[PDB]
Amino acid sequence: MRECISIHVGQAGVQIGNACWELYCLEHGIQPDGQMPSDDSFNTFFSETGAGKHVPRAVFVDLEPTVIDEVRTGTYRQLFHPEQLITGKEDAANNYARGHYTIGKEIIDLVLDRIRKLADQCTGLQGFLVFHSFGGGTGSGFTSLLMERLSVDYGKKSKLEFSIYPAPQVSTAVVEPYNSILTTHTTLEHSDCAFMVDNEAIYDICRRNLDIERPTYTNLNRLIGQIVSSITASLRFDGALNVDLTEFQTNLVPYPRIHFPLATYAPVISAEKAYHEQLSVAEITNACFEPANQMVKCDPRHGKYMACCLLYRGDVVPKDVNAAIATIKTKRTIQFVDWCPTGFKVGINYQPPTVVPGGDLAKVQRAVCMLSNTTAIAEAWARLDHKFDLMYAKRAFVHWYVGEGMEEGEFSEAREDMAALEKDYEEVGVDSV
Amino acid sequence: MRECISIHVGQAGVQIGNACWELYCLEHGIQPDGQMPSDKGGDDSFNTFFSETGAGKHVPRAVFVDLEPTVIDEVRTGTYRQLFHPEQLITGKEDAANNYARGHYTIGKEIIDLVLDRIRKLADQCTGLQGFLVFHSFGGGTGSGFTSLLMERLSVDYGKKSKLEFSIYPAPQVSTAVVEPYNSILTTHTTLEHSDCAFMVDNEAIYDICRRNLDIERPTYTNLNRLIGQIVSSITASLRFDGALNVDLTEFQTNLVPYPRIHFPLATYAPVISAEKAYHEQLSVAEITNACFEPANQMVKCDPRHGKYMACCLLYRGDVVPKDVNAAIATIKTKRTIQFVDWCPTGFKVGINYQPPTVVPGGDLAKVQRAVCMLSNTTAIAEAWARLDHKFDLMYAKRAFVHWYVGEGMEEGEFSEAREDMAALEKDYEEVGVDS
Amino acid sequence: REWSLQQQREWKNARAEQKCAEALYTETRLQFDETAKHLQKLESTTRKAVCASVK
Amino acid sequence: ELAQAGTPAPTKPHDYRQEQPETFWIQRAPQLPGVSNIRTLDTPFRKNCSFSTPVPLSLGKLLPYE
Amino acid sequence: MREIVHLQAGQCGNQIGAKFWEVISDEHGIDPTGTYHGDSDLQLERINVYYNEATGGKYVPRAVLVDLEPGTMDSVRSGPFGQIFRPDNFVFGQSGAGNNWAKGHYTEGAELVDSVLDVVRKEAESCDCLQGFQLTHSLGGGTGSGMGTLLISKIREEYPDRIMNTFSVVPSPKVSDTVVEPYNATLSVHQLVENTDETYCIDNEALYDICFRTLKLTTPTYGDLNHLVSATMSGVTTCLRFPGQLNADLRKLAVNMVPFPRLHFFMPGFAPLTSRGSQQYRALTVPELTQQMFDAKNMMAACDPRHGRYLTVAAVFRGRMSMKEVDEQMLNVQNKNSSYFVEWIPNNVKTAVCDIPPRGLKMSATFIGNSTAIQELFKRISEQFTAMFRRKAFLHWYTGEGMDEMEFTEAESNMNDLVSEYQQYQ
Amino acid sequence: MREIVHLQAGQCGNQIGAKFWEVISDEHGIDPTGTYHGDSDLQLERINVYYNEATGGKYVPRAVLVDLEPGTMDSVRSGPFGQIFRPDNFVFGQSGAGNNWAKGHYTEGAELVDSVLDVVRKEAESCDCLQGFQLTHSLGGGTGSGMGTLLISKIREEYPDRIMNTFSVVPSPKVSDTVVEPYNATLSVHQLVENTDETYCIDNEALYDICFRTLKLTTPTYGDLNHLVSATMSGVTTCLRFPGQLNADLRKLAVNMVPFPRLHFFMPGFAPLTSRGSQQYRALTVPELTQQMFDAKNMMAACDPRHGRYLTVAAVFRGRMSMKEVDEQMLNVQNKNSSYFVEWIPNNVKTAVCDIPPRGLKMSATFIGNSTAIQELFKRISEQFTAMFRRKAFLHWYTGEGMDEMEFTEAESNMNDLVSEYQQYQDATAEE
Amino acid sequence: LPFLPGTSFKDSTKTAFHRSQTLSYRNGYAIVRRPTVGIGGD
Ligand SMILES: Nc1nc2c(ncn2[C@@H]2O[C@H](COP(=O)(O)OP(=O)(O)OP(=O)(O)O)[C@@H](O)[C@H]2O)c(=O)[nH]1
Ligand SMILES: Nc1nc2c(ncn2[C@@H]2O[C@H](COP(=O)(O)OP(=O)(O)OP(=O)(O)O)[C@@H](O)[C@H]2O)c(=O)[nH]1
Ligand SMILES: Nc1nc2c(ncn2[C@@H]2O[C@H](COP(=O)(O)OP(=O)(O)O)[C@@H](O)[C@H]2O)c(=O)[nH]1
Ligand SMILES: Nc1nc2c(ncn2[C@@H]2O[C@H](COP(=O)(O)OP(=O)(O)O)[C@@H](O)[C@H]2O)c(=O)[nH]1
Ligand SMILES: [Mg+2]
Ligand SMILES: [Mg+2]
Repeated sequence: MRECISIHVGQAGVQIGNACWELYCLEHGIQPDGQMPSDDSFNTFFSETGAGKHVPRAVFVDLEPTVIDEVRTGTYRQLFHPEQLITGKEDAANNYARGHYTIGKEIIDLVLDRIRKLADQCTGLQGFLVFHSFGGGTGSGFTSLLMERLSVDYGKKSKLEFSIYPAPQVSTAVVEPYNSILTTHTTLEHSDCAFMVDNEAIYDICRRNLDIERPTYTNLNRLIGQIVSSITASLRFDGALNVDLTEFQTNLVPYPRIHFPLATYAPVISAEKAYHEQLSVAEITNACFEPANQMVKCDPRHGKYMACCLLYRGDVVPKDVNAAIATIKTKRTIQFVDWCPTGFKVGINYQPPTVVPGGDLAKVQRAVCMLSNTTAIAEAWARLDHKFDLMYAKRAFVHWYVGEGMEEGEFSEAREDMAALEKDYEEVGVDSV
Repeated sequence: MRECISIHVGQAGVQIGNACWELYCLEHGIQPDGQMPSDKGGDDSFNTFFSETGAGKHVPRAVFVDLEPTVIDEVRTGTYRQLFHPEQLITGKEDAANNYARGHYTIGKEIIDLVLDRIRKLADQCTGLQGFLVFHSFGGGTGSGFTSLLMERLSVDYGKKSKLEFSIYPAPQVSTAVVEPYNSILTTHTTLEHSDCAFMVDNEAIYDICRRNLDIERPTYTNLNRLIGQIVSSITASLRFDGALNVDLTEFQTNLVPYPRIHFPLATYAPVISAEKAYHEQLSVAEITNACFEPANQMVKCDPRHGKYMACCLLYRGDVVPKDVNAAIATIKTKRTIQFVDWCPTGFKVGINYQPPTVVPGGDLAKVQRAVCMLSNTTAIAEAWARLDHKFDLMYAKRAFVHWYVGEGMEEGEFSEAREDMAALEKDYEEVGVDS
Repeated sequence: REWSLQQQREWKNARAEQKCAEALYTETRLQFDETAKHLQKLESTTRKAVCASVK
Repeated sequence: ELAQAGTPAPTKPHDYRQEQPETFWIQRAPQLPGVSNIRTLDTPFRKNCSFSTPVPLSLGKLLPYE
Repeated sequence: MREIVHLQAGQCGNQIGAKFWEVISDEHGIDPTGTYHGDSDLQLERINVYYNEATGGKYVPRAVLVDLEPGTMDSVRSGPFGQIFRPDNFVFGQSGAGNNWAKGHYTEGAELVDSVLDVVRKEAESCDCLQGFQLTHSLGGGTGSGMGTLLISKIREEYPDRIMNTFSVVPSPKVSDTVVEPYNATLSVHQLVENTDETYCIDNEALYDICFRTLKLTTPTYGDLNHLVSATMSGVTTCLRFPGQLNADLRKLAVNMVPFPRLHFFMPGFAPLTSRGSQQYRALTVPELTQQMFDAKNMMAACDPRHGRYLTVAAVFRGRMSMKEVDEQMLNVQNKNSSYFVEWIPNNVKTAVCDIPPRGLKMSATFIGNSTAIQELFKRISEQFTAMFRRKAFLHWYTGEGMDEMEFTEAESNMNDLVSEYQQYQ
Repeated sequence: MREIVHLQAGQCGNQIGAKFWEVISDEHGIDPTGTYHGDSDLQLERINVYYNEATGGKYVPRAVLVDLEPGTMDSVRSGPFGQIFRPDNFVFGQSGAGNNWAKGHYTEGAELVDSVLDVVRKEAESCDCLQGFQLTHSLGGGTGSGMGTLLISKIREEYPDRIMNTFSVVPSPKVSDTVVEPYNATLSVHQLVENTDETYCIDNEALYDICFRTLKLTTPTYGDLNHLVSATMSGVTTCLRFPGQLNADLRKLAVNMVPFPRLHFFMPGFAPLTSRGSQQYRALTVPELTQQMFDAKNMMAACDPRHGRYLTVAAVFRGRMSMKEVDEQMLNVQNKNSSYFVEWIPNNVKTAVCDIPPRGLKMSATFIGNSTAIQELFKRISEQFTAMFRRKAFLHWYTGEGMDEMEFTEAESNMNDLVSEYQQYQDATAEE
Repeated sequence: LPFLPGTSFKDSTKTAFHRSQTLSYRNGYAIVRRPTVGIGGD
């Protein structure tokens, strides 16, 4: 009955969708042909067919055919429904105005039609999960009016938001700050919870931890898929202490303008280094608090932990969870706000994480995924504001936005809006009077 | 005992008749020779369409009327040469050639007597007549003109018999002629006063359906007429086969037509899917009943979200149960997109038939478990009529093509009178649609 | 499952037959083009021979 | 990688254009309200009007339960 | 059942007429002897349209050959297909017209209409239901333009409610194969505007253009030009003798082409014509036909449609094809080009589809276009008629045969009014 | 679904594109006859970008060859890969231009544009969703510079919202293969700056220096030079027709390299060019590709970036490789030479990765740089133009064929305005 | 070879183009003779 709808937008969204759905198929024991070789744990993600087949509850959206056609002629060509893969003809090409105004309006109708069909099939819908990237043109622009239309069409449905943030140092474009600033109204007003990750941090994690000297986007998207599976495994699988999509929003979002957590995973270690290591519950929950294992290039010792949500999988005991929390709470290194004396939410699940063939992680007995809401995000936003205002001083690249439909006042109002959003975090995290 | 007479007028009528009668013969198990191999009585389901000779042959109750021989001779030479009666294929010598005047006043009066004689013979053979089904097209000369005085004579001859009308309307943007608005205005009297229930379809919407549903990149008239035959079969299957709650012709006319001036439903069929997409979809009742309400699946180029639903008739065939029917109708009634009028609180009529639809070999559709056909009476047809009144006024502003119509026998008053009739019929729909 | 499999197998067979017919048409076209080129060459040679005889 | 099992084998012969799909109705055909006399081996859901036709205008036909 | 009687006038009518009957005798599988040698049984379904049945399975054409001198009739009879014509259908005098309209209309051609209408009345009443007539002539001569307009006004008084087609070869702007060409061309157009239902303007300059830049022929003799004309005469009536998905006869195209009775001058075209080198560089699709069909280099008349507005347009396709792709292309050309089409007629283009393509070819199309830019043809003749007439050149060859001089001023004012009917619709 | 229509202007354009079509025909597996003889199902996935379908499995290029002297047309048609082009795509005039921009633009090149725009429209509405137009020409001739700019100014008015790429062989600083080449170059650039979306400057000095010092060849004929230019031309448009992890089209490169509409002049480079002697003495790595791309020697223009500031940089990589090392190496080269980049733009470099390398090769890369070192070329051409124009050299040829004297002065004014804009954007500071 | 607008060929090595007279007048009657000979005497 409980089920989620995945919406993947852009090339990054489609690649993360591939790496997530391979993990889901292997987790529920479904062949690439779609048939189970043979219990309704698949019903959160897969839907039954009149031919005995399981079809995913996902919508892949893109403005170019080059990346969707690899899915269409790949290994999973039989699994996906042929009408769940929506493609345009010309991409937005690192432009917010192209993706929002001129090119998105031809496929917004088809995307909303397929979303309506899936939500009509949903007997009870937990929510939508949106996988997208800020830097790209489609993910920057089309996703904005996608969520804008979804907010009008659906009142109080959950809309979780897995987004790719630009890295502080490396980048794949030049107009990345322009495309990342203008989405901070959609991800502010028309989003319920928004986890942000950036690729340089995951590069550091895969280099230092998994002993891979040359990671690729597959080696990053597999970790992202592991995080999403550990989030949704409480819905999918029975456990000692279940947690729900509404539940961690309730226990982690204290104000409607503060919905930007940090997602960390542990343990991320190789098969050779897992052979000598005794991974206890304390030994896997201590690595989530370390700044070297964060998945955003930010340091939470500059900030204040506002809320925490822990999700444990496997041979895990609530006694040892409580002991590990007690050992965590006595560190002066980790600081909690005064207005939250009990800051933790705990979820416990029985089924251990599943290992993939050809992957980089090891077969483990227990694991943990942490969603921590802190005040160490204003530095990540100001480090991009330096770049955005430095670019916007000389009106560089701005005719490429003005001539395609949008006025120039949108730049100033988006900068002022997200500046007010930056300012609000300081009075949220300041000590009480 | 229950019987219907098929009257196919024009080239479009003859081709739709071919595609319909292939389906009927294959559904009832009748060979192209005309004999059933399965005689191992006890079966009466063919008596609606086939009359049985004591030699073992089954002859259809259809009349193929045409003013040219080039398409009737294809029927007389092809596979079904031995099935049809020799005298049920009425053909002329010179066609009307896109002229309402030629089809109505000069050429049609030569063969109208033969057509009425064969119609009299068929209706005398019929022991109880449900009605006539007239298959024709608005654009063409014969379908525009000969059908008008054929129905004028049929209204005089037969008083209260139902005359259902499957008409091909001109498409709003594409077309195959240029005097087509001139012919399509002048039949708005004979489809208003001398018809009991008129289903209008146009080719552009069926092209769109066969493009985005069946994945045929290059559809043809055979692919369109197969879908039209599926619609007529789903209408008549309640008469032909055993069902849980049967619906008769007079019954859904009563439950669809609220005023005598308003008898223009819209017909939709679901599911129209290909065999490659029948592998990835379950065709449940609640999902086949939502495809009928989608404006993209309509068979007229009109959007019913602009108008108000006045009545609906749904016909389910196959593995369908009343519990799922009621649950699906309850789901439909709660949407704010679909709007009903205030004076029709119970806006649905429901019929259920046991036997699932059949498939033709080499066809386009898939072998499905269940299906649904919807006849919805709404208000969003006035836009489709105004989109062609614009073209008629644009042409008639400076009297183009008028001498062709005047010289064959009418006067010039019929253009203005037919335009006034269409204007009144358009005003009536908005007067009905305005709420209280 | 069985019905959908049989239907798409028959559709595949029909498409293969159509492809074979189109291949036969293209081969006959190529043969006609070769014959036309040979005939043009022959006509040009005969014209040059006639002019040489006149001179 | 690894081995994937093929499509499941059919237990009974299947051929479209001839075979009637199962319904609740065709499983319980002699026990339903609204089903007429069953004399056709192809489908039990074809109309038999032997009883309803009047004594005049009736050919030689077999009445139900006789 | 729907018969077509062919009338051939002049030496231009006889050389085009002899090549026409060579074309459709190969479509129907008729040998030079006259019998039937074919592979399909559909070729004899509608063969009574053009041929008369004789004894022993022999088919003879329903064509009458009219000329005032047997100089060209001898060359036709000595050709390959010169044995099929009935020997009683040859009508001939013994004195030529001399490229004079007065001799061919009043003096020498007035005796010869006694014998033609005995032959026309013999062939027309032998039919079951006559569709209409057909003429092939030239407006720059003495027999085609002189007597060929005397036959039109005599068979239209006898048969008023029929279809009269003309395949008239108008004079060319720079060719000028006759010194007295505009006198015969102006006095004949004045007779065509009142007595003809459809008229197809063919120019020998445009047939030179196609054989140079499209067909790439080094030596384009008149055998190839009379093939291009005869591939259009058989494409118009191909729905009369072959089945199709959507078919249109001679009358159905005239209803949908002519909005006002004076405007019946068309411009023909044929579509799949390709050079021998570029045979392998081209793909056969319906957009390939529709692109070449509307090409301004492909018209058979020396009038450019870019200088005018398309009033009505027709296309008669041949071959098995999809009705969506036919109806999509005719919409696509109308939406982009909103300046070359009139605004008070929506959907100018009419479409017809036949099923039997010509032998050895996969698809075909014939183009008939009524355009405003045909006034270019009547305005360059009216400037040459008035140039000669004010100095009264060459009148003694015309006025000396009894013709009044006010007939010349009436032929100006009927043709100077005709170019003013066309201007107001541009 | 994104077609590129190819335009060839002049003898130089005909030679360069006649090598270019051979190179990408070998890349997509096309025989000299025209059919497909390859060993992959990936080569026909995106072949409609450059080839139109024909009958019997043939593909014909979407290119047109425009010239006024049919000798180069005969040379192209008699070549090895000359039987692939459709015979109607050769548009040849009857009288030459004779190295005269006035003859190219007004007298003889004003009658050919009717036929050329007819053929361009026939090949333009034949596409489904046309991406844009490409031109190859030289600014030192009479047909490529004289009438190619007229063709640009006509087709851009016909199709406003499309993309226009140009590969221009701008004049050499030391060769001077024509006396009036600064006249032609100035009067062509004055049109290009307004009517071109992307311009790529190609220099025979740079090509000779690369083919002598890098490849170590004794006889550098124009075949090798056209091979180098065509390798750059193929490497620019690789992500359209081959799938990759991070795609990039011509529109995206224009977006990320053109900050202002008058600044659209680029310098190109190619990466792995090594000699027969040094082929075995080198390992193929991303540092060895980035070093050779960003070496100032390997530029395909005779301008040195040590005198200027890189406004924007684009890199297109080919081959199975690691995103980590790609981003690491280009961040490192951005960080090291910190004085050769502007300060008012962060992350000056755009990166793209395509999966499929060229034939016989494992990894490769292409560099496209927008810098201020291109104003050196404009300053040199302007100083030679004003060197002749005070003494009124060669001016009767241009004046007697329909040109006023104010055309040259306004060309000088526009060129000087462009170089002053480039200078101010070089000398601009962060504080304002 | 198919019968087409461009596929026609003619014999070049023909030298006699004499036109014979099959249509003439005898007494007062227009007579038509059987063409026993072609163009040039062949
Ligand atoms: N984490 C992660 N990020 C990716 C991946 N693939 C692409 N990206 C991000 O995507 C951004 C560029 O946009 P793309 O996804 O390539 O393309 P797009 O989002 O559809 O935008 P357009 O190219 O304009 O259509 C880069 O900044 C990358 O960070 C991936 O596999 N994993
Ligand atoms: N849906 C459908 N429409 C058809 C078909 N055949 C013809 N039509 C329609 O018929 C119209 C043209 O008139 P026709 O029916 O062909 O000819 P007609 O009614 O006999 O009139 P005349 O030709 O003058 O005798 C076109 O607009 C077509 O839309 C068909 O097979 N299917
Ligand atoms: N298309 C075509 N035109 C021809 C042919 N023969 C002659 N003409 C044209 O007809 C015009 C003169 O015709 P003419 O001989 O005076 O006709 P006549 O007086 O009726 O015999 C000239 O301009 C020729 O170009 C032919 O076989 N085909
Ligand atoms: N890179 C390159 N340059 C060439 C080639 N052929 C000619 N050029 C240059 O083009 C210039 C002459 O161009 P030209 O032939 O007059 O151009 P056109 O007048 O438009 O035909 C000379 O400076 C040559 O250096 C070639 O194949 N490659
Ligand atoms: Mg994209
Ligand atoms: Mg008809």
